[PDB]
Amino acid sequence: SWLTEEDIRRWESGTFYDSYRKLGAHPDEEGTWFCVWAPHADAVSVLGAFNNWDPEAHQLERYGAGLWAGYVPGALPGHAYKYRIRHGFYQADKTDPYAFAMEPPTGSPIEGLASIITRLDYTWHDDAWMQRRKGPASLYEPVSIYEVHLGSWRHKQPGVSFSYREIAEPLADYVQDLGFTHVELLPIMEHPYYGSWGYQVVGYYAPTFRYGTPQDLMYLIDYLHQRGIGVILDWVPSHFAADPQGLVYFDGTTLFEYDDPRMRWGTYVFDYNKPGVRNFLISNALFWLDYYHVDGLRVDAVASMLYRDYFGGRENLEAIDFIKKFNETVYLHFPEAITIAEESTAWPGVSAPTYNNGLGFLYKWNMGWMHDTLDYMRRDPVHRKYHHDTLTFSLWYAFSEHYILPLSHDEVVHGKGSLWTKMPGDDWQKAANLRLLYGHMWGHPGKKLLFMGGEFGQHHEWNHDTQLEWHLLDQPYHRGIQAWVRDLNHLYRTHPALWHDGPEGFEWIDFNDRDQSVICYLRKHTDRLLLFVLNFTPVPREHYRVGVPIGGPWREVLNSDAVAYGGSGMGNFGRVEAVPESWHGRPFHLELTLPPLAILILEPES
Amino acid sequence: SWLTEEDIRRWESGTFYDSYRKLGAHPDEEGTWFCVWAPHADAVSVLGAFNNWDPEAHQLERYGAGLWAGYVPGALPGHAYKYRIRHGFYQADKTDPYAFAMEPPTGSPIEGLASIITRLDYTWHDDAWMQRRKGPASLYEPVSIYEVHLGSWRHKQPGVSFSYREIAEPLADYVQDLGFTHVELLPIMEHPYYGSWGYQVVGYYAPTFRYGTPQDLMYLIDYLHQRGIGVILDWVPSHFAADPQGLVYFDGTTLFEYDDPRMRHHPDWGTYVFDYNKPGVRNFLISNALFWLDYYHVDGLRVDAVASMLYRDRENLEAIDFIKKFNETVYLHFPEAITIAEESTAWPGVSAPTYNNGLGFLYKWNMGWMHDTLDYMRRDPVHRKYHHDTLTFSLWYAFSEHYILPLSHDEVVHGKGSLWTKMPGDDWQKAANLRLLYGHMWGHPGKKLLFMGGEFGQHHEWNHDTQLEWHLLDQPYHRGIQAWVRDLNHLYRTHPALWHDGPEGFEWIDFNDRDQSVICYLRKHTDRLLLFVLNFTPVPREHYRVGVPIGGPWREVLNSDAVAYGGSGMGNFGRVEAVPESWHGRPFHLELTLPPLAILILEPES
Repeated sequence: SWLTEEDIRRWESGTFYDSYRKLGAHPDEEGTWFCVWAPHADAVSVLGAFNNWDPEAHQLERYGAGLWAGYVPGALPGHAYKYRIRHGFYQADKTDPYAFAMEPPTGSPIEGLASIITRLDYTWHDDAWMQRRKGPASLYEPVSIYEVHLGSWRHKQPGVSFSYREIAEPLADYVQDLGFTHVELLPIMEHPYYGSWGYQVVGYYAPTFRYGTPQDLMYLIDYLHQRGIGVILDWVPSHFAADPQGLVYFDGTTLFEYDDPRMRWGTYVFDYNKPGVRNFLISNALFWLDYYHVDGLRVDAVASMLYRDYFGGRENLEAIDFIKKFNETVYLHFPEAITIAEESTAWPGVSAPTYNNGLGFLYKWNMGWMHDTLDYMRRDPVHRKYHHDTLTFSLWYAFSEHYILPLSHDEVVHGKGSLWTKMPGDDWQKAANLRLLYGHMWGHPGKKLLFMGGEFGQHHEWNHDTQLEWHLLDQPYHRGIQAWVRDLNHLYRTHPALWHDGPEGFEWIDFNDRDQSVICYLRKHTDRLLLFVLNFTPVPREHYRVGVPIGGPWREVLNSDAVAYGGSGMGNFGRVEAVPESWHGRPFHLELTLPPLAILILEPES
Repeated sequence: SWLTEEDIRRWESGTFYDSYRKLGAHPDEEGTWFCVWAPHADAVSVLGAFNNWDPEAHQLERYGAGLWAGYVPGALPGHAYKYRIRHGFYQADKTDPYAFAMEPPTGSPIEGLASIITRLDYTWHDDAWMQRRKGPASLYEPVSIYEVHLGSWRHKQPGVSFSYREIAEPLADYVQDLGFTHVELLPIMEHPYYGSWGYQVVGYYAPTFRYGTPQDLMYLIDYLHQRGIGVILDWVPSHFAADPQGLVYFDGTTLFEYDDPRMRHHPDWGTYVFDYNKPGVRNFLISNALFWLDYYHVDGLRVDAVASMLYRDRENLEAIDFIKKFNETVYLHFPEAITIAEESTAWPGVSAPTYNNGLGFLYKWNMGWMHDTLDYMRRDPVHRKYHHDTLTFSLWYAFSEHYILPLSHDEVVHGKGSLWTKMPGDDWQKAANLRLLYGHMWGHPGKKLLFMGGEFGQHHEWNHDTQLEWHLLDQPYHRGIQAWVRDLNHLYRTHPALWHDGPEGFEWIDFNDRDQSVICYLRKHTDRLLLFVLNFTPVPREHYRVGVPIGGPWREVLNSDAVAYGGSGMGNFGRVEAVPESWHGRPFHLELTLPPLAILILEPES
């Protein structure tokens, strides 16, 4: 038999988190084994070049739990196959839900995306990374994510993306120069419409064909690890793609869909009640962490799962227990994995452990911060006076979850304007505004995420059909933003005062200068201190006194206005002797000159 | 009330493993608390400048469990103090057993040592290291220990050692350059006799004054961590110093020594041995272990002369249970510490968990390997034929425990001769042999330990009263050996095939070329494999064939006979293509040229 009798029982249980070991296509040297979940199927057959595409050649046999199994001699790696499932009167051809690679027969994905029998043999050379990897313990380490869409990042030539293999070395080299710790990849799972960016997924178990083979993707991940970079994958349990050959009405009935019409994006939601659906999804989560050494999983649009109308009420329990058991299972099997959730409701305890009634994610996107911060900085400096509370109040909500600061691709697309485009004033000020924003984002509590091109201050919105405007890296302002982001990341990676985003890690210095739009705050761990002085107005401020707890010489660690970043060059000497009398209720104070639209980061000596 | 009633009960159970929180001298803001264990004392008094050394000025009060405690206003850090204990008719002055710092009023440690009140506030900068310390998992990682006597390493001026601080940057630069992962420091705990090397200990809780303050040592340990170096401390629970004011007959009776007269005399340690029966002794020792890992962030503790604890000549269950609970508490409170033992008997399960009836150490010195290897290469190449079995049979014992292949200070002393001195022939061949020894030791399964000065092959036995013969780094033969060790450690740090010391990590290629004294073996993890071919004769061998598992281009990753190491320059030169001919029972074979007295390490080409 293909299936152990314990297996079937686990599938009925909903506990088969190894299910990729048995479902899908698994080759031998003499043939391939096939296993399908089709509970309301009266018959199932595998069709392929290996058997005349004849529906009667290899009729899989019905086992328990709606599972079908069969062996086909001569079905070999690199063939395409297809399931012909019969629901009573009607018959239909379907793709493998567990397909490990899918490849278009036509050459165009939106036309056809067929399953290919594949062997997943790959040898890793990332032992050192995987032995030192730290998931949940990363709360006390700097986490700086570079978010990437692979096809859009760089083009080998106009309109043709870099392969997985070919992308590895350019991506690793650039990420290391930036100082980013992780790369977040928009969904890699097989999808027909390239314009979906991967969020409409048909092949959950198949890395997209456009950038190479499955093992090509592992080589990329393997390479990135040896270079010391983490890989977080975007994962879409929220919904499945609307493709007829895909998961939609697999048996001729609702299967991955809700059986009930009333509930169910529409219709193309996963029925989290079904034990098989929870199996399929949770196994896929571990599958990526298991076979591809993925460091983290990021779940988007959690609110669409948590509620039903985004006495039973709005909340969907099915989804919350699945989300909870999803996170529990990940951390049980991979204690150093990372789970990130984006939830646009104020659902509490997203970042909380399940045993405290939380969803069990390690991180939550602080999109409130993103909105508030962005709403603040588009406003003209004359007006930032009138909205001072938008900036300062971001910290009242900054500790409700373990948060990642969320500057994201969604923010720079659909008319929202490039981050650069968003900033006000002439070109010098926009580069200044962008340097200030990044400075404040790194100072603000929480982990940092920046999408491709934000590190240049790219002019145009993200277009998936092209590569980012790397040509702007030649004009001075834009290499300066890049130099600024790198220097911020180097400061971030080294100073432990920035690693602790708990309320302990922050102290207010001053937030009352609404008229001058100035903010002074402290970031602390143990003895170590970092002082942040921020000018959101062009008007340079002279003899601006800023209270500090410790006296003595202070150093100017970073100056947003240094010419190396494209600034006016207005700066403190870098040697600053503290005045022994009070300011802002503090024993000493630093008297500085605040450069235009700039951030000063200052540290005491030894 | 200095002592909680919970404090008294835990001390009575011998379960007070934080006992340093309360015993000894603890400075207050206006005075000092003193707490001493003297169960059979009728009176105990604190003497110091802070009371003009008057014995009736501050008489400690008896609490339960024989613990004495009292407060002295005006006793401040940097004050020297003394306990006056009255045993009936007789009175005696004693040092603090829990003294956290000691200094000699005379300025000679032997003539006198004094307990000085110290405050241990120190602000650490080793965040990244200790959040990433792998400890037990280090068994799967490369561990290369550089064993060091701090006073002997380098002298800042003739006959003057470096301070804890002064040594930090010179040593860390050296250890980083040579690629060792950890440094093991010969006992730094306060000791009267410098010539003891620290193994006769008076002040278990005080780092020796010779190199500076406690915080001075903290800077070094902090410093090395920032540089990525682990620190293992040598720890002596077997015996205390035979010093009259020290722990000998502390309260006027046998206290830290065994009460029984027959038990009191032990052949290696004479009258002074720790009475592991006493719960108070168990506290003092296990608290001390945790104290070093707690306040000094040390990564490991290495226990010497474990056989002297286990036997009395036979089994000492007191010592065996103390040993077991020592290891259990260590890993319970500091899961990423490392504990190492040297045992001169074949006692089983030194490296095994207590729950499997082991002693609970993580690592054991492979002294069998050391004696065997040294015995073999001490002998002349003409004779090595007749002792081939001594070389090859070393691996029958290499997987019995988790082993650290150790060449130590004890080997290079007392007329045993330098490692260099140990090797046969003239200087060229001696240097060749030493490159071979290090070559095989890095190839042989197990972690690696090399004592200071061995890395260049210094001539004279290690003399503690002087600094190493660094001037030999000017002569080529020794500068070559140091380069060879560096390259060996780099290979070790980068190749995971050397990290797994299980039997799975080793495969024999051929061992029966006894006549020509050549051995070939494989160090393999997963797909990765490293081929070691060793010629223990000064005649090079040509057209020597070596079987291989995989056929294809192979590269030569290391050649001991490379001119950079002081060698002939003989070698395959790379581009070695396995010949699809069977040899040594293997499918393919390599036709190699074996240089004189040399080690080859070869990798297939990817």
